[PDB]
Amino acid sequence: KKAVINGEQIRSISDLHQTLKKELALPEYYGENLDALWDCLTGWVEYPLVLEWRQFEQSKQLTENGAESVLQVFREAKAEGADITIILS
Amino acid sequence: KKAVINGEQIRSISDLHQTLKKELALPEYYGENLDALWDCLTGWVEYPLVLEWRQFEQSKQLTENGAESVLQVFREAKAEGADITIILS
Repeated sequence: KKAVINGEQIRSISDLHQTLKKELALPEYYGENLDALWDCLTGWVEYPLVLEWRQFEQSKQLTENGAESVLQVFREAKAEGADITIILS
Repeated sequence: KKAVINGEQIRSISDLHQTLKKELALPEYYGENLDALWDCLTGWVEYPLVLEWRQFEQSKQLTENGAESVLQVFREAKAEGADITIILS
């Protein structure tokens, strides 16, 4: 239901997926890829879901800007329909 | 401090600026343009500011996708430094 990401520790784009896997309790085989996140967003994850991304800045820069694609996947699920709330603190 | 935009009514990109003007209590001469928003974000508006954008979907589509540039201005102010919180509900 509630997920929390602190760009403080996401030193890498793999850090990002390792965190989402636990936070969103994705499946054990989570392939750590936008494709696997989408599918997970479209079938495994249980909504409502409110995601708080603390300090999106760091997590953005310390990842070659690879955090913005992940966020867009979330922003896309919401679009298609998923009940997601995203707090960019 | 707290601003609320409901893409439910932002039928146009001018609706967007008419709303920001009131919600953020921008100046009477607010020119309704990204340039005037930026400046307003960089001197007039008082922080902390928590901006809630309900149903960003509609407000995105029913505006030729012109809502994304506005949001990026806010995402930029935050970047440069502004104390802004963005809830995309």
